[PDB]
Amino acid sequence: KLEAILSQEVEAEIQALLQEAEAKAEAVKREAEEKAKALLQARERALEAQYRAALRRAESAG
Amino acid sequence: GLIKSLAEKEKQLLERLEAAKKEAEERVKRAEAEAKALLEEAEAKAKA
Repeated sequence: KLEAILSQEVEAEIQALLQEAEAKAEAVKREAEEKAKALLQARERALEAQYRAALRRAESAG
Repeated sequence: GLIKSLAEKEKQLLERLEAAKKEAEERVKRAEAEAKALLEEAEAKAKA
């Protein structure tokens, strides 16, 4: 019938839009994990540096 | 065939769109907030 056409113009948009917004809610969240990981990768190198420098200084000093 | 078929069907097609737009924004919303709170845990942890 004619009401069955109407349910199909909607039922198409409301999956196109909600599939799109579940891949932005994916995407932001993927970059959020890859940032936190990298802000701790730079933190890891820094600490190392400070320890290699530190020990050399105490060897020279002594 | 009455006009009531398409009339009272149209005013449901509009509700189906509205929930679509809602729960699109209310989903991305969650992710943006969750991205902030995650990177706060990454600062809180990192300085300590």
